[PDB]
Amino acid sequence: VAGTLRLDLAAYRELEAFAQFGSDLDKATQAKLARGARTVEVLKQDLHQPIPVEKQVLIIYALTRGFLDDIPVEDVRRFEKEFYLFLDQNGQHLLEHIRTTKDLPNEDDLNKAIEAFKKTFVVS
Amino acid sequence: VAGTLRLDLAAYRELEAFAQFGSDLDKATQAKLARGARTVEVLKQDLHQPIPVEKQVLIIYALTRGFLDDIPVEDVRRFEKEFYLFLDQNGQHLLEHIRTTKDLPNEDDLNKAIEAFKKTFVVS
Amino acid sequence: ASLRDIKTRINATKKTSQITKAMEMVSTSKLNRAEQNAKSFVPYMEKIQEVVANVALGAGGASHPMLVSRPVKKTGYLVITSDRGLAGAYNSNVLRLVYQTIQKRHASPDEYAIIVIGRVGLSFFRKRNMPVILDITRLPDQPSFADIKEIARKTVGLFADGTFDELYMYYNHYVSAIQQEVTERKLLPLTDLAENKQRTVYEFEPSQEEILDVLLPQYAESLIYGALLDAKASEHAARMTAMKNATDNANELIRTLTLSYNRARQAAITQEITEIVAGANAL
Amino acid sequence: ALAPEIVGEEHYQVARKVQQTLQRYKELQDIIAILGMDELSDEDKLVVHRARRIQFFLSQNFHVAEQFTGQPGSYVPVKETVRGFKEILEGKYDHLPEDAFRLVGRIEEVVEKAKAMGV
Amino acid sequence: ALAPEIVGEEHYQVARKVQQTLQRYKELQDIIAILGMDELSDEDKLVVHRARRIQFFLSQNFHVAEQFTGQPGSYVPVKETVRGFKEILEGKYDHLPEDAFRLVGRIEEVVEKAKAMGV
Repeated sequence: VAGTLRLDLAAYRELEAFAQFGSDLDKATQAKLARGARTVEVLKQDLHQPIPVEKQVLIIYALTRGFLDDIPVEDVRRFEKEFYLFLDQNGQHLLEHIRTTKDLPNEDDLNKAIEAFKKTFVVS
Repeated sequence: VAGTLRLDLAAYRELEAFAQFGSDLDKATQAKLARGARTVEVLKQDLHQPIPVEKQVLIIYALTRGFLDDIPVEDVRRFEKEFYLFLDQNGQHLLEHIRTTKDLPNEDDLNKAIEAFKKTFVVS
Repeated sequence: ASLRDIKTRINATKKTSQITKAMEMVSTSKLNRAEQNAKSFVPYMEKIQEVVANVALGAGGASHPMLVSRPVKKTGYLVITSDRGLAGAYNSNVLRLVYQTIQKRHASPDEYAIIVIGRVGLSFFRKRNMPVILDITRLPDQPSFADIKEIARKTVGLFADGTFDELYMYYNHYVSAIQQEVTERKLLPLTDLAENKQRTVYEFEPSQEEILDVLLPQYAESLIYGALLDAKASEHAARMTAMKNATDNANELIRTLTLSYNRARQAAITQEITEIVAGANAL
Repeated sequence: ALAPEIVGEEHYQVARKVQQTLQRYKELQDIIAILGMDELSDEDKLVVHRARRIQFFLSQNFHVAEQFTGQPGSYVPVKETVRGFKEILEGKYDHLPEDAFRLVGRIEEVVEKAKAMGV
Repeated sequence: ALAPEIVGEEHYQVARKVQQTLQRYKELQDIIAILGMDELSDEDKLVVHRARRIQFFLSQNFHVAEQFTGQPGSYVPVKETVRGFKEILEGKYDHLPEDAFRLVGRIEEVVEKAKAMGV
């Protein structure tokens, strides 16, 4: 899941400098900026708040698959917090699978769970 | 000849940095940039190809007197090479006069020889 | 800071100053070109004004001067801006004035309309979603009549069809090389034709209701160019002033950075020699 | 001592917002230094608008400083400080001149001296 | 060893031309930053278009880099890379995206990756 994030940030490195004075008409660059801002806001964390790797993998997967591409940056911070509770409530079997075998579970079940959460999250 | 060459190169260098879009400022600036580029092309030299002082005098005279002002900057090196390969065949009197008297030859003869070479030099 | 950091800052500021000086020279040339182009066509405007003043009498059957097409309706707004920035407050002043006047002159987005010249105004009204009808962006920096005759004809047609009761235009007016003034000019309905001296019907008039009807699209083109001949000059003057200021600021920054660099260089030499001598006499 | 469990959540968020705006203004200062405020975006101009007023409102008149200038000093409670900075951050005072924020106590004195010098 | 008599005349010429193109690309970045690409000429736009592709094509995938990337490495012959750079300077691949040249190897891999991405 984390191979794409290096380049997702790396593009943002230059796009932030260019966007301050560029024309900003390319929708591809706009999507790059939208992904970069969201991943930057996701990487934030509060003091003395540990997160298990089984949930880190899933939040990174949700971010990198594009499921967060519609959630606003003002809301992704609370989106992750609610997603942890929802995952503990329903998707616990996926967490057990990741804890037992280090590989990701089957994509379709994970996508279904993420969609089921997105259809319950409230957007401000 | 160095008195004119130095002034031309200094004039080009004092405004070279503006050349990309400082063009079309005036006819005076256009000629200065055009002759400065050709001067820079003339001052190029190969790794182990020294040339006699008489040939240097001829080429600097041709540049300064404006005989290069209608040759594109992409062919100045070929112009120099062919000019030497023409001088050693025809301008023997000019070369010998320079080597013997340390002075320039007759300006009319110099102009005649330069035009004779120029009418046979292929543009590109 | 480090010597390398200060030297890199100095080099970057010097190259920026070079760019800005070249741009200022280009703008200074363009300003004179536009001033000549604007001053050239004064006699044509005078002639058309004189003809209109002679002919605008009797019934005045043309709809444009006589009456407002609707007592209350959408009001057309024509704005003239640049295609690219670095011109200072040239675009910002006009856009601010237009926005402030329309926010309290109109209450609904179907109570007005906007026609815009320039990419920056288009971007402004796209970001601040507002009703815009048509626009033109790509334009030579020495405009002529044929370049915008089609958009002038189209906006005249929109006014004549009854889409706008009134029509104003907003642009920058050139007062001096330093001062640019935003000007509100009411275009239609035609009201302020003061009387003149020249003989009426200088040649036999086939019909007032036909001569005025044919002539009024042309008079409005004499009023639209009178705008693009002044806005262009104001834009070039504003660019020249902005680049002059930027070059001066860059020069001052270079001077201060050079002072700091000299202090750092002296401090580094002193520290190195002091450490050398301490190590040498520590034995 | 600047922790959410020590000073309060609203105090912590106000302080963090003020620091964020000041950092953004510090970043922009380099560009405004050369080419002025005209080439900034609509967001950055608002950032500068808020940041200058916040920076001026951080000033205060001291009781000790009465010898240096005739104005007497002011003691500002922390709740008043937090409320005033929150109100400034919310944009309640963008129409007041920035000179009205210099060397005052509570946020009310800014309004009072803005009214004294104009509206 | 970069001399015509040692490395070959065409190799020396293409290498020096690539070097000149990259150096000219370095000369345009300040102008691009301050003005945008709109102020460039049609030829200089082409120069930047080709220079970015050349710079990305200078990258390669290493066999020992599998531990950091996953993808296997490749070995590129000198004649193959000379021909590929000559073709890129000729413009046979201007239509392909710049990122199609990242960490690829041969032009036969550039075209394959461009086809794979579905452009």
